[PDB]
Amino acid sequence: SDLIPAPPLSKVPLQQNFQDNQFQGKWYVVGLAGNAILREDKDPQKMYATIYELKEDKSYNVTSVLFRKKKCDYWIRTFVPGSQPGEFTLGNIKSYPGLTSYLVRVVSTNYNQHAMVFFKKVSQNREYFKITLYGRTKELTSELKENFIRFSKSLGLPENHIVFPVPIDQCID
Ligand SMILES: O=C(NCCN(CCNC(=O)c1cccc(O)c1O)CCNC(=O)c1cccc(=O)n1O)c1cccc(O)c1O
Ligand SMILES: [Cl-]
Ligand SMILES: [Fe+3]
Ligand code: NA
Ligand code: NA
Repeated sequence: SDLIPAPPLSKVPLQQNFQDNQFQGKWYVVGLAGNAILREDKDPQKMYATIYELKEDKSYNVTSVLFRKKKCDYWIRTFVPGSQPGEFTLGNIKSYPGLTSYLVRVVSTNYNQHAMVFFKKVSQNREYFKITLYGRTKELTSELKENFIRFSKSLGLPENHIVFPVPIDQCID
């Protein structure tokens, strides 16, 4: 396993004043980048969606829905608030074999249109990270998408580690 290193959190911006309620709801993953993410033009990534529903006690209840093998699989987990508004950590961490650490950080969002969230995961002792271009709709402006490509590069990811999942209608509507 050769892997680009996770950047210093120092160079991963936080969205200052973070409104945890205005971020609730469905988000379409219009952009996906990471040191373990790789463009594959034979079988391009199908677009998927993540639903953030706020508990209860303010931890998010994060359900991801994605269309795989002619069905909808539901990846479900909890984000517990961390250091500061916009930062979270994975809840019930012991459920996941090999998993030592998981860190969520909301880089930027205007809540009703778009969002960039940074994730950093240490699993089986290897250190992964990814960035997510969240769209409230399935398509986004070139401005936002290129701005995301720039940020993804600012953290050492080359263009072939940056994908834009192709929109689908299965499971995600
Ligand atoms: O279940 C999923 N498949 C993960 C397959 N995978 C790709 C590489 N990951 C990555 O590149 C990656 C990098 C940073 C953060 C992530 O969540 C990542 O999946 C690695 C599998 N990951 C796990 O075992 C895992 C166990 C427990 C929580 C968790 O989130 N993950 O992923 C999955 C689906 C939708 C969104 C996710 O975020 C997922 O994780
Ligand atoms: Cl993924
Ligand atoms: Fe994950
Ligand atoms: Na390590
Ligand atoms: Na749904």
